[PDB]
Formats: sequence, structure tokens, C-alpha cells
Amino acid sequence: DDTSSSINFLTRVTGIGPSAARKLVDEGIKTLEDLRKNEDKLNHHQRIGLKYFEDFEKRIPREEMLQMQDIVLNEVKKLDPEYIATVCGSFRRGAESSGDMDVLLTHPNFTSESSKQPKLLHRVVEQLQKVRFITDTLSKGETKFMGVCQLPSENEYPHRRIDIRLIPKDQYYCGVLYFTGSDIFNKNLRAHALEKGFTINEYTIRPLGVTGVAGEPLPVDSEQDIFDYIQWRYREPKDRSE
Repeated sequence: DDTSSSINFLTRVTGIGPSAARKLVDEGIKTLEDLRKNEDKLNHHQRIGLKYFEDFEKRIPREEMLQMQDIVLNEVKKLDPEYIATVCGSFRRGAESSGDMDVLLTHPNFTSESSKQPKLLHRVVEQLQKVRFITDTLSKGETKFMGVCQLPSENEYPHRRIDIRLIPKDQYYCGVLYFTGSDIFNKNLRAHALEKGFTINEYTIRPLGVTGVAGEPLPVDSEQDIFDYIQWRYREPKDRSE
């Protein structure tokens, strides 16, 4: 009824899932003005999501992505040129517009053997805040940051969703591959790998064999290494629609 019409609306606020939305509509919270007069009922992530409600429903043109990409790769390099940062999503594939910016970050000092270096991520988050790029934090942990960013103006741009995730160096490219391609491409590359006797996931590529269910991750130093193993000619991100 109107109770389902309100829940649908509430699910449009980042951070407010179905469960939270229902109890909220139960509390008598139905419209955006209701939410704005009841921040005390929402968690941080939800409140920030509400603050940028409109901006968050606005698409991000490629021109802007390219500019935000320059700010991120640039600040990252200054901190330590040994950091590798890659903006993924449909954007990497050449999309004319995006809904957000998803970044995978790594550093050779951090391998899957390592695991426990929050500061490699935080140092980046902190620097991006110092330059007034990252403006708010939805939530931040030891390997993942979900937040808000905004392009600078001499007057202004809509606030945008940005996420940055710290990935082990030895699992990096398998990571970038997963976060690019496309649901359909990943599905197609994954199946071709199987025919070749390999199994690919977002962390590694392994050899399979008889009886099935086997492994031991091979070294990956580029996306190319993954394509080589399954003897597929390298496919540029723009040819990864499927």
C-alpha cells in the first residue's frame, strides 16, 4: 500500500536497507522531510546518505570521472609512487557516465601473506581529505573505505560516492579484472578458464585438474598474465561488455 510506497522511497537513501527501512516506516517515518526532521533515528552512513540524497541520484559524466581520477592517482603518487591505484567499474571500460567511483588500491609492501596494514589505506583517505576531495565518511575499516567526494569549484559539482579498497599486491590484478569487465564478461572469461583447466575468482586464478576441486594460485603481475594462462588474446577493457 502506501506503506510499501514509503519503504521503496527509503531504500533510495544509501545505508538504508529493506530491514531498516521497514522499522523506520513503522516508526512513522515516510517521506524525505520526515527523514530530515529525524536524523536521530539514523546511523552515520544513513545520515550522510540522506544529506546527499539528491546528489546521489545524479549520474556522473565521464569528463568528471576523468578529473576525479586525476586527483586520486595524483595524490596517491605523491604519498608513495610505489602505490598502484585503479578506478574500475564501467568507467574503465569507457562508459560515458558512471554512478560512482570504485577504486582498488595496493602496495608491494602488502601481500596476502601480510594482512593487517590499515594505514596504507588510511594514509590515502587522509591525504584525499586534506585536499578537500573526500568530504565525508560513510564507513571505514582496515581494508575498505566508503565515502563522499567532490570536485573543486571557484563557485558547484554534486557530491559523489567513492569507495577505495586495499587489496594484496599478489591478488591485485585478479581484483581489477573482477571489478571491470562486466557481470557477463566475468562469467564468460570464468567459463573459458574452466575449459582450459583453470579456475578464476576475484582473488586468484588457479589450476584445476581431474576429480575437480583443486588449486594453488599461480603468480599474476598484470591482467595480461590471466589472459595468457587461458590462452585468450588480451582483451582491452572496452571490449569487455561480454
